[PDB]
Amino acid sequence: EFLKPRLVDIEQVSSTHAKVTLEPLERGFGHTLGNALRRILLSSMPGCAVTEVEIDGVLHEYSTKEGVQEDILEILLNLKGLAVRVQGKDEVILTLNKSGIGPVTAADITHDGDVEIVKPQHVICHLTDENASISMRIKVQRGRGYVPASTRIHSEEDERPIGRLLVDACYSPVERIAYNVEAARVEQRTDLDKLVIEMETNGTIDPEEAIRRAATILAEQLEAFVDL
Amino acid sequence: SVTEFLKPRLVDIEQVSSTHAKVTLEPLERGFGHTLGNALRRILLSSMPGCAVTEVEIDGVLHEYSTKEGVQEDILEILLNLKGLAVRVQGKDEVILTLNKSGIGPVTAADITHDGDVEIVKPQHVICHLTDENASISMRIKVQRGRGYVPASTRRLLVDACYSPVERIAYNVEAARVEQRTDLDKLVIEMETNGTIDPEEAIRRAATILAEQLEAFV
Amino acid sequence: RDVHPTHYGRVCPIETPEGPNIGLINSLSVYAQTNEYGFLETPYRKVTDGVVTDEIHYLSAIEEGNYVIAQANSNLDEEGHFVEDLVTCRSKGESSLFSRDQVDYMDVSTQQVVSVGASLIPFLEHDDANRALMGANMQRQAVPTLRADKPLVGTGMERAVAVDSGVTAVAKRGGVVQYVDASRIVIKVNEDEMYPGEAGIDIYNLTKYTRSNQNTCINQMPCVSLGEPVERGDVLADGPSTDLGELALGQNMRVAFMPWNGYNFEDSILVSERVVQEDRFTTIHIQELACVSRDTKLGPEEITADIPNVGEAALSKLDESGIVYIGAEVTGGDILVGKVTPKDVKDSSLRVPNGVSGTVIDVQVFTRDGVEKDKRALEIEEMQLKQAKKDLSEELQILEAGLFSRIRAVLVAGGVEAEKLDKLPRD
Amino acid sequence: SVITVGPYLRLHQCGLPKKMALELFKPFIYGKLELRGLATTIKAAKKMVEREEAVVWDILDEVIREHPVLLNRAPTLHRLGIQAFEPVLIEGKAIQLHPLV
Amino acid sequence: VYSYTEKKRIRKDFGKRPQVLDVPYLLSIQLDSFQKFIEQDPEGQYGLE
Amino acid sequence: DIVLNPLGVPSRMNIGQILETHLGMAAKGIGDKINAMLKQQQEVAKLREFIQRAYDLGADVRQKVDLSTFSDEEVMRLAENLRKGMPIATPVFDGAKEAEIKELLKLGDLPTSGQIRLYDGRTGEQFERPVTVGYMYMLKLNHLVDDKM
Amino acid sequence: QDVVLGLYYMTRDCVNAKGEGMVLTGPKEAERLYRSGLASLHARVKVRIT
Amino acid sequence: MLNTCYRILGLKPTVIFADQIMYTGFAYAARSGASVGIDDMVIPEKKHEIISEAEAEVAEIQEQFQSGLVTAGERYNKVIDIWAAANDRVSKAMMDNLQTETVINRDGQEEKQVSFNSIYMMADSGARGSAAQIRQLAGMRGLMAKPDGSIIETPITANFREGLNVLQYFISTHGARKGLADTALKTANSGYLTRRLVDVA
Repeated sequence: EFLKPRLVDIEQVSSTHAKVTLEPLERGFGHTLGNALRRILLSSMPGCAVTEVEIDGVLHEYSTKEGVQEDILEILLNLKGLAVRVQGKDEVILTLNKSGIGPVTAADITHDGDVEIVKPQHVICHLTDENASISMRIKVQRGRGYVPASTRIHSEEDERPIGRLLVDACYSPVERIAYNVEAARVEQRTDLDKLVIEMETNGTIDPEEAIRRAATILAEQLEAFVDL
Repeated sequence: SVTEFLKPRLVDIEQVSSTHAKVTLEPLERGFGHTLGNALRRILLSSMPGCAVTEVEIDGVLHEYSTKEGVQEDILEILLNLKGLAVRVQGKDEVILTLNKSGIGPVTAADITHDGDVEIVKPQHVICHLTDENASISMRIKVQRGRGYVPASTRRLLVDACYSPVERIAYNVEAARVEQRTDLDKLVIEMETNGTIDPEEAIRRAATILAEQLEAFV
Repeated sequence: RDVHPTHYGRVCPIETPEGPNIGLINSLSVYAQTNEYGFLETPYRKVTDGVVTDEIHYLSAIEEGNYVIAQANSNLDEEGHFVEDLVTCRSKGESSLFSRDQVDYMDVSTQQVVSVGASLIPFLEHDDANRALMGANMQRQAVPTLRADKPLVGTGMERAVAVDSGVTAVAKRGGVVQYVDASRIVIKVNEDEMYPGEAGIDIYNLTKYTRSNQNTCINQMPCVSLGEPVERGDVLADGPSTDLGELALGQNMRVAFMPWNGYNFEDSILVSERVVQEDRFTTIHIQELACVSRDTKLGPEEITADIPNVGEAALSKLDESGIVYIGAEVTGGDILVGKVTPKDVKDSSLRVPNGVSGTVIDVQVFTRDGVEKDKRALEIEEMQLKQAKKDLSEELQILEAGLFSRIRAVLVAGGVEAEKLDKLPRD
Repeated sequence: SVITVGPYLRLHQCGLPKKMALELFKPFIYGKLELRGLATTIKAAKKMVEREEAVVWDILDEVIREHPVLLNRAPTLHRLGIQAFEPVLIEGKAIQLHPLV
Repeated sequence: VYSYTEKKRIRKDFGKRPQVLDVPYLLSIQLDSFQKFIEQDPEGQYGLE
Repeated sequence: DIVLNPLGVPSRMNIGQILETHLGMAAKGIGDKINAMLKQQQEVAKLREFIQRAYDLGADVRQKVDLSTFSDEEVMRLAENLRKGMPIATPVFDGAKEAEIKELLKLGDLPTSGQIRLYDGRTGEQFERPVTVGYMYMLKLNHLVDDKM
Repeated sequence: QDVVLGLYYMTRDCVNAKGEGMVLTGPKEAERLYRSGLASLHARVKVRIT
Repeated sequence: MLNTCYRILGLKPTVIFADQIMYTGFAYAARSGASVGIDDMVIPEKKHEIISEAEAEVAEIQEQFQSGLVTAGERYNKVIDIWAAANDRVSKAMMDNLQTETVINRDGQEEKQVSFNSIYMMADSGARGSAAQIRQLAGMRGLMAKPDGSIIETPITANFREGLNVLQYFISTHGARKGLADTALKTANSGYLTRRLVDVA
């Protein structure tokens, strides 16, 4: 007689951090469930990421542009700090054109609706001169986990364009995970547990949807063990 | 695909023994193999339900620790033997098991004056060693349903409710190479059941219990 | 290689190169001075009337033996009077709790005995010595990082050391960053610091991604915003491993000292793979590979794009002059620099080394004096000329601005219509 | 190559840099592939090795099976200082080593 | 007087004893030697003079 | 992020590592409270009070500074630099006292001992003893494996 | 070292430990009890030693 | 136990038992969840009192020597003796506090037991470290000798965790450098000796 605790609530601590509680839970089963779910969510959470860099007029990735505050390598270093919930996409060449003296922001990314920039407030670049301008093609691709682009370098046996700069993909947008095993109040049986799982992400997916996909993956794996 | 996770390829269940056997699972998702191993470990550790001889109303028992006369065992040793007594039962949540034995010789688990509703895993399993021919054995044992290994102190000679029908279980994570990929993990699981359950059947059952618990988030 | 009591607060006491040079090489202590003859005139607070006068007795060895100097850590009253009578005093090379009267000079600073890396040691007193020397040598053996992190715990001198480094940009004169660009940074030097002929415009072209003696990275990346007012000498551009005005070497990692299933013992390094995905300790190597068109007997080593028994794809990275394009993706063994020798021609192609694949960062073609330059070299020279003309025209623009400003001021004072002056071009 | 502390490996097991492994049995690999019939030309074998094929990788896994080869750790103080072990390819360039060795 | 770069970062210094003397410029020895080597000294005690 | 075998401690006798970890944890906690007020977008007066007390933390320290003298814009910039944590100075033979580290951890809202009950993730069970865990800066030498290969 | 460390740790015994003075039939029983946390690893207990 | 295994279990069974033991030790150590804390360095409680008594003895000896009652060499020897004895008493008290821990019984009666003091644990375990290293870290570094080996009668009453007196730090530096140089030198001759033996054989 195993009572399956359901997704009780999702109290979003923030856009990228949220609170999820699970109840009523079997004694001790909650702890195992939480550890497993944490591992799973951290494991292969599908996500999207900027993958290839294409900026007009740049040869070596270790280079810089006049009026550009930082270097192309530093440009990619900044670009690594992007979070967005894109819809129906797996490989998108994004655009970010900024001109004049000032900092290019995430909103400054020339954006279509297909990608929802989770934090448009984030800063993209900083064009330091009024005569300075920025415009580049940013290949944003879906995925999961953190995959170095150097691995993709040999994979693309076709010659990448001179400046077709690749970037590693930590497509898994989960930021942090936590789980508080509390006791669920259900009639008189004290063994019911109210597991409070704390989830921090990049904010590109809801806690409930991620939990559901993770449960799907978990059962898909468990298929063989049930087949025992 | 993206969500496409490496489903394990059925390797083997090394049927080392009837109650002890080794389970091989490879490939396994990196650490998700380890995660699942720990999970199933916890499950089988606690989620194994079953009957359990809890409170034995042995005749003339007044001291938890005592030395039985005409039987090669102590009263405390007899209580440990009653906890050890393993059987495959059906239909009764709580059963008072009668043990009729006497005479010089070892009392096996067959020496229990028991009904047919329960199938002793090893009626051979020495219930005691009644040393004296004049010695006579009389006892009632509260074989009660439960789960896990609840202590007797967690609760009539109380015995630990080791309703967990698994003697032991172990898991080992190995590494696998997938064509050119080599970061893949390999799951090796060692199981020592209490025999009342088949190994693969028990694994399927635990997986089912876990999935049933996991349904409400599916 | 021994250490003498004479060396008390004299030279590098822990710093020692390893190998056969063990003990063979020492270094200067921090705060001891040098006599005209090359003797350690170690500064010491002249303990005048027992009060450690601000008079710093830069004391030599004989004088050291000729004076009774107490420990710098000794507790003294506000008037400089020692709290205790039997003050621990180094006297004639023998340090002892000497009488308050016995004090002659006072030890200058705690770090005075220490050397540089020695003063960099955190909480060294609560620690041992051997591993201290080991980490000291390792600090020299440290490699340059990619992104900088100030060591959260400081001994103070880290900022001082970074200032001492000088690889970063410091202010020649004070002012505000007039024009900030990735390569050329212009700082508006204040008129106060501006010499009469001086424009008052400070230009500092920062170092960025240069190969070091170990073929290591060198980048004095900018560390200021345009127009930020600063005092003369202030740090401007974050040098390689120089950040926040502090010597940036370590990465403050939250860690625990416990074993993990044999994966951690014997000083095994337990690492969060996130940091690897974060590349929190990534780096780069810039190994210069030079090709020389050696004038050989049957004809010079013909570094040229025409290579027999070669494929066009192998020539992809090389420019039409056979010059591996700036940033061109090269391969181990690939033909980076098409070169030839006589056979008719024996292909002497300076191929990029086996196991050496990557982006062709730069090609410094230094043709022999008396040997012409390719369009690639011509273009490199043109780019350098463009940069030089840029800086020069910036100075000349400031100058012409001043000149035309004086001219317009004289015109306005002379009644020339400033409206018509503004409407007309500056010329 | 730098010795790595392969705490996972058995006493007989050895942590062999798979790239270095490839550098090693390359002729043995070519022979295996010809034995695998796939190798018709030795140059083709070199190319497939350069292809670093999973088929090549699998064949290497096969060849490695119980094909221990000599290993040594300096300095040559005792004869125990150099010993071979059952070499299992480890993806990379580290020499994973058994605990008590 | 406080430097702008010093106000920019104030590490909580655990140093209790007074920093009575300023830290010496580390470049002292090499700079002094090179200067003594380079100058045309009327004294003729050191250098090419 | 990192973990070390505690065995080499008495071996190398380099308790400076222990001091470094404890101080790093304490300062990280202090700067964390600061960055929390920052994310809280608290009063620049309140953030100023926190930052000042932190810099003002200590007894008889040679350093003495006043964030009131620092402009409100300057206070903001200083906090922005100090977002990642609270850098501190402690010269040779002038390092912080044990009680000083304790105070810093108190302002850091961190455990006094510096040993935390961090459950092992792989084990899925709490560490048997409070584990000394803290922030410290490490280094990597020019001894690249590619060279050793 | 580390192996010796774990060895001593398992060898370490506690007074008034988590469930002192119990009976474990064999290695499987204690393995369950401690692995389930029912008892401290440093608990002194009588066990049938074959 | 391993020796008994090689004896009875011979070779292969002993090796199997060994591999299992290695895995088990790593696992049990990881689960042992113990670390080392800077607070674990419990300096001896009466270490200061011991230092004071040693100071009193040194004062009496110096008074006699200044009074001429003690020879200067006799004074040096007596001071070295007093310092060594104090270091011994300090290390003794340090270990005595360290290895033992009081515990309330299952009946709640407080009783000393083998301390789980991580330092005293690793000591009683002996997996690494020396009781001398204990004296150095939390007891006293003791009286060191001059770099010439002459017993520098000043005892380093401080402890390594307790922090080093600058004088004491410099004093220890001499012996440290001596040891390092000695190792550097000795790194050579054994090779020639072995080469000779081998060329002979």
